[PDB]
Amino acid sequence: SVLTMFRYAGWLDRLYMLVGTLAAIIHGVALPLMMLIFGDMTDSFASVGQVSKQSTQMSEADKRAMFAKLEEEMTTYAYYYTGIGAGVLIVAYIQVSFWALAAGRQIHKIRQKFFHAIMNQEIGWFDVHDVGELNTRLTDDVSKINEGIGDKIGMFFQAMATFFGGFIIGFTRGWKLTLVILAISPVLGLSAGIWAKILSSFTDKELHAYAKAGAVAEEVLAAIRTVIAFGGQKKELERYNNNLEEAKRLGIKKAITANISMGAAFLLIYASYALAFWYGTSLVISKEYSIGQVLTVFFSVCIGAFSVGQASPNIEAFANARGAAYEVFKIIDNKPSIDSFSKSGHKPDNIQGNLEFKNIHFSYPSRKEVQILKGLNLKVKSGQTVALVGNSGGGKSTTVQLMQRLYDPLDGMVSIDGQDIRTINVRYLREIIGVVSQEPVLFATTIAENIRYGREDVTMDEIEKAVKEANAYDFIMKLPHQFDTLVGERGAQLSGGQKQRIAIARALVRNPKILLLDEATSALDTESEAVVQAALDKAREGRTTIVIAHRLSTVRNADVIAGFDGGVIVEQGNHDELMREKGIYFKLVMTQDVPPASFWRILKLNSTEWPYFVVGIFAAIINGGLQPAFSVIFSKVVGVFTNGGPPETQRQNSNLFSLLFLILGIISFITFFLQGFTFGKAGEILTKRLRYMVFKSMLRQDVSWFDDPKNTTGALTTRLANDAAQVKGATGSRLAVIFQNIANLGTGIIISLIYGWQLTLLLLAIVPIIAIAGVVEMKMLSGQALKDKKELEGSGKIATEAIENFRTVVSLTREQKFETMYAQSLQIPYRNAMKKAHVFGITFSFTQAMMYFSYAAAFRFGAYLVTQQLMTFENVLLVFSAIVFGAMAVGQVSSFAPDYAKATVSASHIIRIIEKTPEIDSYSTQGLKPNMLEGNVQFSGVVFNYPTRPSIPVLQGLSLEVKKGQTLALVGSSGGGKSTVVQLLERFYDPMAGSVFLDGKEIKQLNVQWLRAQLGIVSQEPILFDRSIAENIAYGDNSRVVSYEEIVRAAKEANIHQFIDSLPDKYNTRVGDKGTQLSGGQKQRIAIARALVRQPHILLLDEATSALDTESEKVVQEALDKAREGRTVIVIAHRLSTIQNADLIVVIQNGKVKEHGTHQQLLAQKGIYFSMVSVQA
Ligand SMILES: CC(C)CCC[C@@H](C)[C@H]1CC[C@H]2[C@@H]3CC=C4C[C@@H](OC(=O)CCC(=O)O)CC[C@]4(C)[C@H]3CC[C@]12C
Ligand SMILES: CC(C)CCC[C@@H](C)[C@H]1CC[C@H]2[C@@H]3CC=C4C[C@@H](OC(=O)CCC(=O)O)CC[C@]4(C)[C@H]3CC[C@]12C
Ligand SMILES: CC(C)CCC[C@@H](C)[C@H]1CC[C@H]2[C@@H]3CC=C4C[C@@H](OC(=O)CCC(=O)O)CC[C@]4(C)[C@H]3CC[C@]12C
Ligand SMILES: CC(C)CCC[C@@H](C)[C@H]1CC[C@H]2[C@@H]3CC=C4C[C@@H](OC(=O)CCC(=O)O)CC[C@]4(C)[C@H]3CC[C@]12C
Ligand SMILES: CC(C)CCC[C@@H](C)[C@H]1CC[C@H]2[C@@H]3CC=C4C[C@@H](OC(=O)CCC(=O)O)CC[C@]4(C)[C@H]3CC[C@]12C
Ligand SMILES: *SC[C@@H]1NC(=O)c2csc(n2)[C@H](C)NC(=O)c2csc(n2)[C@H](C)NC(=O)c2csc1n2
Ligand SMILES: Nc1ncnc2c1ncn2[C@@H]1O[C@H](COP(=O)(O)OP(=O)(O)OP(=O)(O)O)[C@@H](O)[C@H]1O
Ligand SMILES: Nc1ncnc2c1ncn2[C@@H]1O[C@H](COP(=O)(O)OP(=O)(O)OP(=O)(O)O)[C@@H](O)[C@H]1O
Ligand SMILES: [Mg+2]
Ligand SMILES: [Mg+2]
Repeated sequence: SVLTMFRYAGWLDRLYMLVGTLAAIIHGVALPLMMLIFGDMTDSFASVGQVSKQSTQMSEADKRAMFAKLEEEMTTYAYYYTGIGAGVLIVAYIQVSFWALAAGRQIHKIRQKFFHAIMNQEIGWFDVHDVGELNTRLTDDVSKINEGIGDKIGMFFQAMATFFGGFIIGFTRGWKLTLVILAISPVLGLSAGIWAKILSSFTDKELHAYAKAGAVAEEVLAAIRTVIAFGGQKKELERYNNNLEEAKRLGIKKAITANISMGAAFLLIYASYALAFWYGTSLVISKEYSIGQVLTVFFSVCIGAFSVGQASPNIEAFANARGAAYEVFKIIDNKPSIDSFSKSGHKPDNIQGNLEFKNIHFSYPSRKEVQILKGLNLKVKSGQTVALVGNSGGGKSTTVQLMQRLYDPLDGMVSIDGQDIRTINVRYLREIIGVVSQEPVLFATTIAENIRYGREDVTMDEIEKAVKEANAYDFIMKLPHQFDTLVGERGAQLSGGQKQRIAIARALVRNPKILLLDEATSALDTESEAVVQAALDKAREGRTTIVIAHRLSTVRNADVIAGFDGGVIVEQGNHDELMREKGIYFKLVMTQDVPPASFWRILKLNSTEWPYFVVGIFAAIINGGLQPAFSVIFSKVVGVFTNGGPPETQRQNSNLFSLLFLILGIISFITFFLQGFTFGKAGEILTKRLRYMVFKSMLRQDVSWFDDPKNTTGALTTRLANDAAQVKGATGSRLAVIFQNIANLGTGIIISLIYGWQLTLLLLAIVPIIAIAGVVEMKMLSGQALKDKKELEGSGKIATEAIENFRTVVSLTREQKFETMYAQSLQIPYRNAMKKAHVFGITFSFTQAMMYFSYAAAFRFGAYLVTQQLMTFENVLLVFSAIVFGAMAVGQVSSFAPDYAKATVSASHIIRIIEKTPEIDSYSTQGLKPNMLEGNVQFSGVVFNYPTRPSIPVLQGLSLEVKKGQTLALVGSSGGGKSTVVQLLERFYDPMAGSVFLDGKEIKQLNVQWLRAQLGIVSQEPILFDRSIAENIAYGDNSRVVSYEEIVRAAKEANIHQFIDSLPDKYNTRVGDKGTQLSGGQKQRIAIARALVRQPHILLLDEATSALDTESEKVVQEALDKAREGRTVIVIAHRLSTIQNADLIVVIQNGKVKEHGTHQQLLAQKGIYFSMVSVQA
């Protein structure tokens, strides 16, 4: 329906809308009512009040009185203008404030419930829809709903009230003439309706394009590190630019439709005027009407017609809001099958850990032609440990996901204590299960707050106990702020092992009955793995654990071990029995602040399209000056009309004025369309350019910039969209009409001046008082613009953090907590909106009241002028019309002050991002680019401290050397700085002391893009894009077009080609967001292929085999050994099997080197390396 919105009105918002509509009706009819009650000079309101001479014999006494009686009438009308002005003050304040309050409350509820619809969806829903658009929706569509259900509805109702009041006055003075002119009401209405429907469709398409553009920006900014490492800034900007172009085209179409609607309305009105004079000239010839009769009905219908003509932007805003309310309410109305918010379902008192998987058949929703499990059967007894082993992609993580009811199996049963889990309450089932995922993800908050996400009502003592069990106490105590040290998005400001241990503690603070641990020790060293294993063993008896580990040391002591082959368990049993059977387990085990000109400079960025601007200015001047010139030309029109010579022939011969009104309608159509279309196209080009430049500037910035807690994905994505939209809100047709109004005021100045100069001083006085309300509102609103921008950045941060990490939120049952945080983040903008409602209501009220007071003052001063014979009554009526139009112009400019307020704050910020220069500039062409590279990498006394934690020494005089054909093995404990070396070699940061040399040349002198071009890195937690497999390997070289054969060769070297070939759609298969749609090993192998397709001279691996099986690791090692010569390789490994083949191994701890040499040399001495290899054995 059209009215899907206003669903969350409630009684208070209904009462606001009803009383505001009543106030709008009263305010609209109050001007018709004045002329209805008082009509003796309403006939005079037809200018050139015909006196029919009578001045030949004016007694100067008969003349005298006449002027005194006329003065008395003007004074009475001035008093009534003052009274109507006070009434207008009250009713206009009510009309604006009530509608704004209702819109604000409804928008607050809409945002809250749209957030409580994304959190309610299933994981399968998230695996099919592009959820990277959703935040843009929350930032944009709702805002466009806010712009179409507030003040605009009241304004439209006021215009309608003026329309009906004017037509009621005509009916009183001429039923037939009014009925014929009213014949354009249905055609005008249908025109408005069709244009509104087209506007709604175009708005829906444009918002879809903007949502797609926001999704690219969400993916790229969340993966800026991969984007910078592989130099994909140009490609990621082209991807953004494509959706920017689509949105610009749709917006240009929107501008065309809206302005042709405006022009068509004005053309219809002017054609109706010509029809009115036609039929009235008939009524006069046939003698059934007088001239006064046709003039009055005209003045009465004209005001309402022009009010409706001016009401078109309100209809456009309503159409845009209804177009924006499509996807939001579509997502809201969607009801999941697995409802985590449902209260139904059994919550058994005594959950004994009896887990059964019976004939489990499952296929993922995104890839539903692939069978992952084919009659999986597995029984886990209370207090027992099952260890799931097998090849990568077999379905172990799928089984873990099915245990926590992330999906429902197509066939089979998952049961606890013999009870089917689809009948258990979803939330209750999930709280009794604690899960550590294959690649743990933290949240952008403190360590303690991250732990509290496992269980909200947790004390500091139990947090300490859990982090001691997780072997996390030591490093948390070591860095300052203790538990209050905030980590980055997804835990990026911690080492991989630290993040994994934090996740372990977060799962442990739940005291779960079912502990799922999927590769929970992949980022840990031998000591941390051993101590965490012992801590878990000390608590096994009370709970049941399902553990999946590619490190076969942990599964040695498991009570039962189950092997996956072909989607089923082929061998289940203990270690000794499986070794006796010599099955797949045996095979696995053997193979071992605000400048005020900011808007001016943003518009100066729009200088290329100056011809559009000049055409729009000319059109705005034409229509704005024709608005008051209407009174003058009708004065001349009235002149001849009233003049009667021959009775019938010449009166009908005066059809030239119907032609004049037709020409005026054509000119109005052309000028309104031109002005609006040119300004809207200029605004579309400007907003697209601003988004392009801001996104390019963000991709230019350093890694340290992205590590700033204020610069989070959600914050950045909100900042970009919000600044572009806020600047756009003060440009386009909104700007165009402003120029028109200036022209109007200018014309009002000249028409008065050529007709009477005494009344011009009244305009010169009343402009300041009608603009003081605007400037004081511009002030009040300017500071809360900054405040609301800062709060909306945090709201977007919370929303994006919840969306990008929805699986973690669902596993932790933290959807309600994130909803509470989102609601809290909305409170300050909500209260600011509620107070802005009253501020805008008072501003509009004061403006209209001073307009009416200006009319009263005009009538009184004109009475003085007429009494002293200084000026005539025809002149005081023409100029009074000029004063009315000038007051309108000043009032509308003052109403533009809120739009410009947001624009200037946003401009001062768009200008700054754009002019910001990073220290390590990746766009700079400067820098020495060596013609040859020999692969000699040296670190000399490198000292580095991370910008977000500058007081913690990370590397202290680190020195190392690696040459071509040599393999450097970085080993050591978690947090020692192994990944920091790789990040420094990529020049993500610059060390304060020491140097990094490439072939004897210090790396800060080399070109940054050139230096990164010869680096091929596999990261510790590899990130892929939601793009094809082939597109992901090809990101390994963005400079050239990578061929299909090269991609296939890289995949074969990465031992991933067979999976891609077997999978339907092959290399065109989309992986999901950050490799969600592939197993950890498959994702890591695709990352390896991405790094290898580049054929780098320097290959940096950061635990590149953590998620790989023994066979896959062997294949990758053989592939690397085949190409061992011809490049230099630096490997970070927690597995001694890969390390023992390295040419040289260095043990780095606390940023220093302790032991270095070959495997035999390190083994000879009983040092750290010997201790590690002995504890492993
Ligand atoms: C052309 C544009 C510029 C103005 C359109 C004016 C009317 C067509 C609209 C404006 C406000 C609307 C009203 C705003 C709110 C409501 C409450 C709404 O209530 C619900 O939808 C309740 C649903 C629920 O409780 O679940 C019913 C329609 C109604 C009366 C709407 C009827 C149609 C109205 C008068
Ligand atoms: C009682 C006197 C004083 C005024 C009478 C006015 C009517 C003759 C006019 C006013 C508004 C007009 C309506 C305004 C808009 C539309 C929608 C229009 O269809 C569309 O453009 C879209 C249809 C849709 O979206 O469903 C069809 C004509 C209609 C009903 C119009 C029919 C004629 C109406 C009722
Ligand atoms: C007719 C003349 C005499 C003017 C009458 C003015 C009233 C109609 C105004 C003035 C103060 C207004 C109130 C000022 C502030 C608020 C709080 C506001 O609360 C919110 O929705 C935000 C806070 C929250 O709920 O978190 C709701 C509207 C309300 C009651 C306003 C309702 C309309 C009021 C009573
Ligand atoms: C909307 C407002 C703030 C803009 C400016 C308003 C003035 C231009 C209005 C406000 C009150 C008006 C005055 C109200 C009453 C009088 C007294 C009146 O005095 C006489 O008749 C004097 C006769 C004599 O002694 O000769 C002359 C007009 C005047 C000054 C009016 C002139 C126009 C005034 C100054
Ligand atoms: C920035 C703020 C302070 C502006 C406030 C404006 C109002 C205080 C002014 C604007 C127009 C004024 C009115 C303009 C003209 C008249 C007619 C005037 O008539 C006479 O003086 C009649 C004398 C006679 O003939 O006996 C009486 C004051 C009055 C109502 C004025 C009352 C004060 C008003 C409402
Ligand atoms: S009807 C031709 C012309 N009026 C307009 O163009 C017009 C657009 S919007 C509008 N008038 C609003 C609804 N009018 C007023 O606010 C208003 C208050 S007093 C007044 N207009 C005086 C009586 N108008 C004129 O003298 C006049 C002559 S032509 C004209 N308006
Ligand atoms: N969300 C998903 N959508 C579609 N397919 C998926 C999804 N998640 C996993 N898959 C696919 O299901 C299969 C099994 O994946 P799963 O994560 O269960 O394997 P695994 O045994 O845990 O692997 P690994 O040892 O690499 O961690 C793979 O082919 C994988 O690509
Ligand atoms: N972006 C960052 N901001 C601040 N501190 C960081 C950041 N990244 C890492 N650190 C810190 O720097 C230290 C070294 O981390 P690093 O990632 O280099 O270790 P590592 O040897 O690779 O660890 P692991 O074996 O756990 O992967 C740790 O104390 C870590 O918390
Ligand atoms: Mg897995
Ligand atoms: Mg690391």
